[PDB]
Amino acid sequence: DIQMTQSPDSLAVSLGERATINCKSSESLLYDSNNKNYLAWYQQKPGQPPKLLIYWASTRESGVPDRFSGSGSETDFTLTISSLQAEDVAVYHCQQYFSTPWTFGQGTKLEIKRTVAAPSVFIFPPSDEQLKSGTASVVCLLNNFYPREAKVQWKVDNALQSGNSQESVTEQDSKDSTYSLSSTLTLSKADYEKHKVYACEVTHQGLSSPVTKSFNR
Amino acid sequence: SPSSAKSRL
Amino acid sequence: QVQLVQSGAEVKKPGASVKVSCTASGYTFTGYYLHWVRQAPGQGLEWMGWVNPRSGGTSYPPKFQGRVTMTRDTSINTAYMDLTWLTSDDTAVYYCAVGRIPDVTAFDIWGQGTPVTVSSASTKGPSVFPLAPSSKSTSGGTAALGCLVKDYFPEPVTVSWNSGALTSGVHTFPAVLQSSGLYSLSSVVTVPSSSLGTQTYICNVNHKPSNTKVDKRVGS
Repeated sequence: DIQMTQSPDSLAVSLGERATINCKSSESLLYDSNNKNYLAWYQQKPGQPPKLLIYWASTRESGVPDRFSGSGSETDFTLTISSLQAEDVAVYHCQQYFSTPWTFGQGTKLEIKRTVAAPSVFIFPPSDEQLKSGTASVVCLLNNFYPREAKVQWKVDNALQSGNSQESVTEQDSKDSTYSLSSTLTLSKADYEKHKVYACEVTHQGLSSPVTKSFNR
Repeated sequence: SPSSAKSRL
Repeated sequence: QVQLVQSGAEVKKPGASVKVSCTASGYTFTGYYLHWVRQAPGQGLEWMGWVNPRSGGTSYPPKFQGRVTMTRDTSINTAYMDLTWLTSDDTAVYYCAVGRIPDVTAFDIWGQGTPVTVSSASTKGPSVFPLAPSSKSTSGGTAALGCLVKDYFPEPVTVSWNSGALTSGVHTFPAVLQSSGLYSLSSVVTVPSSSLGTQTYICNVNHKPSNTKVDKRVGS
């Protein structure tokens, strides 16, 4: 019945600085007869269950530090981290308990903001071992960059490819706040020994022009 | 008005 | 010592059923409703219903009415959630959760989670392929090499480097679901390039569902 919408979906904040997460309810969680907002917040660190963080909109669950704060009313709420610590990196969820079914928001990922760092780019041609299986995988590696947003284009003989590649991103590293990405181009072998040159072309905010890596055969 | 709570029996 | 301890991960085929247990300790099991909440990839938490550990009564939202059965067993402080007619949309982490706060239907006790995979694919061991430090040293004065772990089902796979000795710089990427229904991933590591003639790099791939244990040596 009641939908919960959080904004933004993803949020990057510098260490020491202020983090703000909003949550919109489709109906209104305020009961006019007790003046209470029926709204909860959760913190979910990677590979662990949610942890109750705030309830009645602004009451902190026992054990929650002072820097976590909840505010808002009726249909519009806000979770605030005033001085962002490193252990606060997680997904934050808002949950209404005015009506049943009890419904959650989609979550908001909170990550450390740092200075922009372009990726180191590497390229791997298929192994020979993979030669016999009849499939060829070309792997492009983007190493230690910030932010997560990047664009990887494949070009065989300067022909852009579309549909034959998949991507995988690591989670933000805990010692340097960077990301790493892998882009794998998948070709049958009945297509890899036909084109001399293979290239991945990397787009990133830390690069004013693309970086290209290539090999031949 | 809110649905009845489901936290303690 | 309050905690909810759930059962291990499950892999199932469409149409089958799945049953997850949850074992309570550190509080009065018969004092609080026991809820179930799932989390599908890119979906957001979703409440499935509760069971009354005292009466044995239940309540489910319309979406799960007809598919879910919740039950308890107070002799051993254990709850059970049972889901039928599984589809791909039922792939998620299943949590049991308890709320102890009066009039607040929000949960302060959670189980560690039970991942449930639903797929028509069958158990398959991966092929492990090297990503050799490519033809020329110049990878920065530092070098990158890795191992491509392709076409396996189901999750998880375990990749270490030189029996766990080499951890710094290694990036084990999240598996990606291919159109064959099979997962695939790469694991890469950054190394001093001077040591490509000196050091021997081996990745240890372990896929327990198929008892696959492969050590691939990665040479230039």
